Amino acid sequence: LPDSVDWREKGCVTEVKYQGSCGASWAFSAVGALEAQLKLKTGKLVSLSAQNLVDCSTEKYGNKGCNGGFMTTAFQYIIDNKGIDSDASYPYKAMDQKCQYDSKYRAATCSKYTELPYGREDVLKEAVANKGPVSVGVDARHPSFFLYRSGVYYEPSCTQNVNHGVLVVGYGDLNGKEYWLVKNSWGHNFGEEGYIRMARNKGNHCGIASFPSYPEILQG
Ligand SMILES: CS(=O)(=O)N1CCc2c(c(-c3ccc(Cl)c(C#Cc4ccc(Cl)c(CNCc5ccccc5)c4)c3)nn2CCCN2CCOCC2)C1
Repeated sequence: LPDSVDWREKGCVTEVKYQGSCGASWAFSAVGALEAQLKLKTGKLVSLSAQNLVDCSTEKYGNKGCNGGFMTTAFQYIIDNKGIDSDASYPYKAMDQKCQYDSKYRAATCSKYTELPYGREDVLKEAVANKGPVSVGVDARHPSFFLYRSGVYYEPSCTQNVNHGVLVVGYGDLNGKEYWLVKNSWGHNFGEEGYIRMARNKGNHCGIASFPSYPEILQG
């Protein structure tokens, strides 16, 4: 295991997106994870369509578009559907729409997904290092999360119950403060150009290791 990981250094992470007034964090978290796999497997980095997920991964997957959902079942949709469109072809409108999936513009598939054990920050570290970015939920409801600018985020009021989907794109230790490098979907003016470093190995802080999952694209 490397001491630090940052998947942006390997070109596996697309630009930070802006979810706006639609509670579709689950979709951004899922596409973020698959984007990294697509790049790993083909060398091409392309933004995948969060909107495709909002419109099409619905009641069969327990998802409710702009009213929330789950990364795991998002990946199952991609599996069942044999594909997801590129963001460019199926752009993001921050509102529920009719499903307009078009196989003509399918940019990625998903073979399977893996859910990691609850609260196991060691296992999360291993997956981030050896597999790629991991979809996770965090407890982001606290005012300190909204005001986060820099440093390593630690909120004594955080719980292990999650309420916002994000993407772990790495980890490190900022001068004696261990962190997870997290890509949010609140645009580049949140945190450090859209990213937040969140406390690592402090008892599953903000439930970051509560419900992790990552997709895979298998080659035979
Ligand atoms: C309450 S708990 O113990 O934290 N937990 C229970 C179990 C769980 C959970 C999750 C899971 C995974 C990822 C995410 Cl993003 C979520 C979520 C959520 C959520 C909850 C309440 C709310 Cl109100 C919201 C909406 N976001 C509000 C917000 C916006 C900005 C900042 C702060 C808050 C989202 C849940 N998977 N799982 C595993 C089971 C998933 N299946 C999927 C199929 O449908 C049944 C459950 C939640």
